Amino acid sequence: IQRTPKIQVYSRHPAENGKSNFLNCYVSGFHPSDIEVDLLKNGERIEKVEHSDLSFSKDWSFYLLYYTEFTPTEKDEYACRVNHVTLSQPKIVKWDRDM
Amino acid sequence: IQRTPKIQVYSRHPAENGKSNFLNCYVSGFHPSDIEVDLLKNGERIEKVEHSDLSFSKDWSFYLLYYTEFTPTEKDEYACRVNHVTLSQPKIVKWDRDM
Amino acid sequence: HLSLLYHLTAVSSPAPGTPAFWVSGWLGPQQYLSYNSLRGEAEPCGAWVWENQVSWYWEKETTDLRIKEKLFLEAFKALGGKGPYTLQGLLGCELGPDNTSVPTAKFALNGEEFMNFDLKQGTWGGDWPEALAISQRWQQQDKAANKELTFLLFSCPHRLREHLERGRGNLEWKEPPSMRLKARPSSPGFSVLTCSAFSFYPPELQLRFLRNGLAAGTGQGDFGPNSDGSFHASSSLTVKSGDEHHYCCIVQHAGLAQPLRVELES
Amino acid sequence: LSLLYHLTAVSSPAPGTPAFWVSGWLGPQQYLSYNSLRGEAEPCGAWVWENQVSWYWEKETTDLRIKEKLFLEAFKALGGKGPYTLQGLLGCELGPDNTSVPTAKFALNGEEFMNFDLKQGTWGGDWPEALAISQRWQQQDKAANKELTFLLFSCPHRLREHLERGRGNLEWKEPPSMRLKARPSSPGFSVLTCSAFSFYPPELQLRFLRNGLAAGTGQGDFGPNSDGSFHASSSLTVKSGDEHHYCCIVQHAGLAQPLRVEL
Amino acid sequence: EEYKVVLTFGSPMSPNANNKQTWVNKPLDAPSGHYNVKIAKDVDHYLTMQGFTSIASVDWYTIDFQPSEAPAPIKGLQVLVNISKKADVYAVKQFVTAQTNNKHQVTSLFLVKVTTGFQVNNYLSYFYRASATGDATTNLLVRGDTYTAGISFTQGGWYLLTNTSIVDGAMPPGWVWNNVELKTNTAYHMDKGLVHLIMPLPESTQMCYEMLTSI
Amino acid sequence: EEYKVVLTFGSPMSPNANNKQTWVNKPLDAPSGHYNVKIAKDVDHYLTMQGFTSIASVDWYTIDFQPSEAPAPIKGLQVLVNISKKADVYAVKQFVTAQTNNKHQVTSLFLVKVTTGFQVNNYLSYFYRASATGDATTNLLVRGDTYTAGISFTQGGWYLLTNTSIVDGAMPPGWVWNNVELKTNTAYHMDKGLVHLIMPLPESTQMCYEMLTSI
Repeated sequence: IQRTPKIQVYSRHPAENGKSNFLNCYVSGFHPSDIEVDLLKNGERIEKVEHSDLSFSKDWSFYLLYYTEFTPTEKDEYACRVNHVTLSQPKIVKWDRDM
Repeated sequence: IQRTPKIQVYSRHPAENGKSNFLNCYVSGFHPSDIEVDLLKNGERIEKVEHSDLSFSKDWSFYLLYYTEFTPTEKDEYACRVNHVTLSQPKIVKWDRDM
Repeated sequence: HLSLLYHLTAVSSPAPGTPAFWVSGWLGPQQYLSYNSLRGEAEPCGAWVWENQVSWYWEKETTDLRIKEKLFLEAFKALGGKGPYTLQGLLGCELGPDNTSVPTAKFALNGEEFMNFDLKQGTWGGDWPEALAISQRWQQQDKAANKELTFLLFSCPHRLREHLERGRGNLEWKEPPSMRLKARPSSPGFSVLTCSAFSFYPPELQLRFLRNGLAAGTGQGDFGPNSDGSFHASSSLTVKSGDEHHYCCIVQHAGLAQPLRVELES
Repeated sequence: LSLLYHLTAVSSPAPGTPAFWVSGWLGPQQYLSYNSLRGEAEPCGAWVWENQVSWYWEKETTDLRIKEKLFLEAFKALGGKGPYTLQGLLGCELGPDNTSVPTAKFALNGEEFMNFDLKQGTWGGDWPEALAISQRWQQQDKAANKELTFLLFSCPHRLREHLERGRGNLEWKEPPSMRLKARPSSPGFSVLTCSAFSFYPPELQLRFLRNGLAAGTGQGDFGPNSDGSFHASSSLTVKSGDEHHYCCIVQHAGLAQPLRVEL
Repeated sequence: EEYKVVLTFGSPMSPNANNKQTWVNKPLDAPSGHYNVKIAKDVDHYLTMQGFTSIASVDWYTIDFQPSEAPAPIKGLQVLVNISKKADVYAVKQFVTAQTNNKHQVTSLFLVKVTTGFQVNNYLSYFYRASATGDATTNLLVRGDTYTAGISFTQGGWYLLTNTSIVDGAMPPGWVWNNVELKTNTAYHMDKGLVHLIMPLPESTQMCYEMLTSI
Repeated sequence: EEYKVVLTFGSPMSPNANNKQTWVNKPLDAPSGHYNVKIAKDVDHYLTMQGFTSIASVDWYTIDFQPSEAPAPIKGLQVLVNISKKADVYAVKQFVTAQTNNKHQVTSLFLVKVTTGFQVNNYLSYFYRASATGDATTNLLVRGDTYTAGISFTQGGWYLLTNTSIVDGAMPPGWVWNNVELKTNTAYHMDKGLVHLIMPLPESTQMCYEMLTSI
């Protein structure tokens, strides 16, 4: 089968401006395993991004955690760009600090 | 076809107690022609009951006017018993002074 | 508008002492003729008993209806199968707008319209099987075709024209209704108002409820005749309990030029 | 608790992508990791600290080398055209009286198509590929007995051993840092977002309360953290201006009494 | 006199369309000045056409599926509009479905061939079934509102006409001649005589029926 | 390979009843711990069973309705639940009806014979159609809410399984392997494969279908 990916962008700790935190872009429930993930700072591919072990859940769909260390400002915009076989064009998700 | 009869019971001039009037039982829209109509005074066939000629309307169903002279009292009930081939049990209709 | 019509009915197994065949002749909405197999004589009705119609006229009608009595009872024989049967016939003509006769010749077996008279070829038409049987049997009678042709294309129009001279006053009778707008409590919270028109002619009467002078809807109306040719009508309406007042029944009959307003009576 | 091996082979991997990789899980905690490139089973996260013997990790690596072989063998028996994604879920859960219950499922292109039947000592399945792969694996020397031991002895012993060596790793309790926030996304209807930020174990419940009354539970989202911890967030859409009269209730294991969060 | 008939369906007849509900004639009366189609034996035994559908082809087989030739019209049965004939009945069939007790649903199928093109305005309705909650049993009903429309029959064409009646009470032994209207707020069961009246089947669909050429 | 099949329908299978709507499996997944019935060629070419209906007997004929002998199970097609097989496919048939220029409705019928008794719990729904006002075209839809229930299959019994999918855009040339669930709030046209999924047909009903034994 082929499954579209589910993207969530959040912070490891509450997004206190001016302190150091971790941005996680968690992609889950996709199939097959090949996926393109870029964290983005104002539209810029963040090169210092580490990913977790490509795993799968009980429903045989794969999941991945991309993360980066960061310090939030009151003016910056973080997003997560994903491309998968199921996506025509790469989807983008902005990080609402509420999450 | 076999048409069930429509029974209406009313008085000739405005229902007034103690004043001679006419009780009419108008049976209409039935088929076949044989129909059995009895006017009833507190449950009794009035032997002095006169009717019209069996005629039919435009849809070929028959109509009939049974009438009798009477005088309304305070305590009294008049009604109309009709039996036709289409009725399992004879239908009964009471005369309310409204009509 | 004006139409001379005859309503013929024959029954294959008539009741005891009941005529097996009977006719009613109608001018507009008024019966003028009556016939049956028992009396065998065409007699006037209502206010046509004072018409200056000559006896010859009424003799001619009685003989025509004797011929029709024959054809009709003959039909049941030619039908076959088991009864009972009720053969009906609507034969007449209507004065069209431009002094033209429109014939009418329809026949109904057991309440189902199954036969007509085709003036072209002078034949009874129909495709129901009984239509074929009765039609062939009637086609084999003594010029029964020509008698029906004449009753539709000559006799009915001529009789219609005369009846308009001698009895025109009978059709323009005008008797206005005597009203009563009673109130009955239908159920806790509601009340049925009954407006009753009692003796009137012509039959056309329109009832309308009014709500504090605003337009309300005329409710369930039932309507019927009287022994003397007058009519009775009554309409009901379900209105809120306690709002029985603020309601006026407006009746519009030919008898009253200005529409009449009726109110609840204590 | 349960020890599970998440095995994945792809018939056409990307360049520099291992065509075989495994992730080992103790409950919801990643401890083992393998792939075809490095070819060695290395501990993960905080399992590098447990007092595991030195050969333990080599013995694991030898087991996973046998599995790497088998999974790569299957694509051969497949026939047909590529690509393929063969998956395997191998493990054992310690039942109540040291009664290990094994698990051995396999999914081809994401469709569960195969199992290992202990009653018959062989890989079972009725999908055509299930038959092909199962026959091929059945003819690969002692692969049947290798898997039999991997499920009936190797896995349960590793579990009991890891449990004794991992008690602390398993009794980790990090209570969440909550942050109830408000978002006016919908016109005339502001959505309230409740967020638990870094916690472990992953069992956490988020309720919403309306003026001290039970208002429900929002749309729930759930995920991991870069430290192996977890994150949770709930969203509830309420009428604009009623947000003030709303509270979020979190029931986590690391909180001895359920916590209450305000705006 | 019993033949298995393979009917090949034609295009929908107005107002029916491949993407609309099937309209069927609801009552036993007609707009002032028009008439119902009646499939009749005599004035006493006739059934009002409710369901109309055009048949593009008819292939005749014996009760064993061995080829036959098109029989002659059933003598005594005819499609009568008013007092005029319009079609010959070639094959009939009745489907008796026992709804609970003291109620039977009789669906009648008439394979007729039109002999005189004609038009009729009938009061048409459709089958509907409201959504419900849970395993609650929603009924298949006929709408009360009727839509007056014209139905046109082209000469020489084959047609499948249907009449369904809910026979309340005791049941006759032979052909059921009860001309009942399509009752609103009444629940109807499906039978083979009704499968083509949910939505018009696509053109060239085939159906075989076990029909008789006599009553 | 093409054969005209006369299916003689059996009694409704639970939860279906003669006086209820026909229930069908709506989604492509199942209640926790159970599975869908799948008619499959391989892991990439399979269709999920939606409509279940029992066939009490099968009569086989050639394309001229000349009797033939019951063909052998179609090689490569089988009915599976999770990893185990449960039935043999003896004949297949697809109905491609162009709802619009791009929207196509593909209905597939599978005549299977159960080889191993079984049960499944599936999320069931039904077809419904709301009444309208006037000539308004009311659509045929699938209910959204599902009612979980158990469907039981008896060994050696014949069963007629159905899958309908709406294929958007361009259409492939052969057998459509598109496994689409019964989208809710999506209108469906009737075709011959669906007449038995409105209400359970009465026992002993017959339908002839032109099927194949190969893909």
